[PDB]
Amino acid sequence: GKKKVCYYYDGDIGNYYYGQGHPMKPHRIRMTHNLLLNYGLYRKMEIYRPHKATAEEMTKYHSDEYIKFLRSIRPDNMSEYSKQMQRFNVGEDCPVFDGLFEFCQLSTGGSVAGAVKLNRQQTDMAVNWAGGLHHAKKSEASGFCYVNDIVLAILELLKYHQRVLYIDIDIHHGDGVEEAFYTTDRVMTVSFHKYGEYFPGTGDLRDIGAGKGKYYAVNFPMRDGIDDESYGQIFKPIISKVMEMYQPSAVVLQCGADSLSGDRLGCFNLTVKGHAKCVEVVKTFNLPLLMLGGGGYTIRNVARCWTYETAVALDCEIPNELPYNDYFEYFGPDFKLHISPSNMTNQNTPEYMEKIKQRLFENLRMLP
Ligand SMILES: CCC(O)(O)CCCCC[C@H](NC(=O)[C@H]1CC12CCN(C)CC2)c1nc(-c2ccc3c(c2)[C@H]2CC[C@@H]3C2)c[nH]1
Ligand SMILES: [Ca+2]
Ligand SMILES: [Ca+2]
Ligand SMILES: [Zn+2]
Repeated sequence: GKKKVCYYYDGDIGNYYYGQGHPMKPHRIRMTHNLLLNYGLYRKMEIYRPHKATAEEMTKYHSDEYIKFLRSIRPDNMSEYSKQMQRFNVGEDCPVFDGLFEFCQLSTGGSVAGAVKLNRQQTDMAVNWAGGLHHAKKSEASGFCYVNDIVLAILELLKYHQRVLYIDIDIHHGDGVEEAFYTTDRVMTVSFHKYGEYFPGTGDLRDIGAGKGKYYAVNFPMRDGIDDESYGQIFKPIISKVMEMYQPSAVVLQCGADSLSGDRLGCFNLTVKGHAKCVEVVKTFNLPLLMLGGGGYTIRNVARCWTYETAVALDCEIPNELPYNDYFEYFGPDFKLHISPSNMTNQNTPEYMEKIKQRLFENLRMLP
């Protein structure tokens, strides 16, 4: 039936600024929060302010030298760290900005706190829209991500769950999470992403894991223009087969909204309903679930998407007419919650979708 939902948010998160021209805008998290507050979604959720994750909590995965660097670097002392900046890939995509470490602490704190709440059986679902920073590596920042809150949250869930399923619907391949668990069978990673002349360049359908992790990494490479019909046609059958074969006891779902139509960096054509159908599919399995944010660069659509996915988690119907809110003008000219797909061509033919699904089904037959 209806599930208990715990939501993590710090009111300071929207003030972190990556810099002029940078597509990553933490302000979209504040827009999401304000929109869901104005729809009355706080009446049914337990809202928590995450703690600031310590350097020590982050080193359960990341190297001590990398976390020490993140805790020390600032725009005013950058000149003295040119060597470490190159070593840790801090530069254009992952810039040094005021409060960088505190931003990482809040993003991570929400994910780890949600995982602890799930481990204690005190909630059915935990939501952290500030998390889902899937590209960060053990000793390297990557693709706007510095600390991999997902890996840290999964490590927390592994304290009480033998098998954890990670599902990533961001348009970009979830490389940092896949790499962290590539040689283990205790985590199965499933990523649906655009593949071909696109960041980060990984996630080929032939990348299936290694050693004890062979067959525990699943990648569904897609081309431009995927729509609700095509995505829905493969998501439920793949996830149903993964649930059947792997039998996870907890799930983490990365809900990156850059797979929506009209995204500044993405080239997919999903609507908010099509994207949210993934949340509905996962929720139906009735397993402890951690829902996280991720990409999303047309910020009015990210706020619409995550507001609707929070309503989905709560089993609460909300009207298409947007309520008045602090950012009302950002939702013009329509002031509606749902979006329309564009006229872009879907390069993923129905035959391509079925063929890739069949190759993934062959790999899933190899599980014990
Ligand atoms: C949160 C999860 C997630 O998955 O959604 C994260 C997605 C990350 C996409 C990263 C991608 N980077 C790249 O494609 C890497 C090969 C480069 C090209 C761009 N230059 C600056 C660095 C080297 C990329 N970077 C940009 C980008 C656009 C505009 C700018 C920048 C990056 C910086 C330099 C100018 C401004 C700031 C676009 N695409
Ligand atoms: Ca993905
Ligand atoms: Ca794995
Ligand atoms: Zn992305």
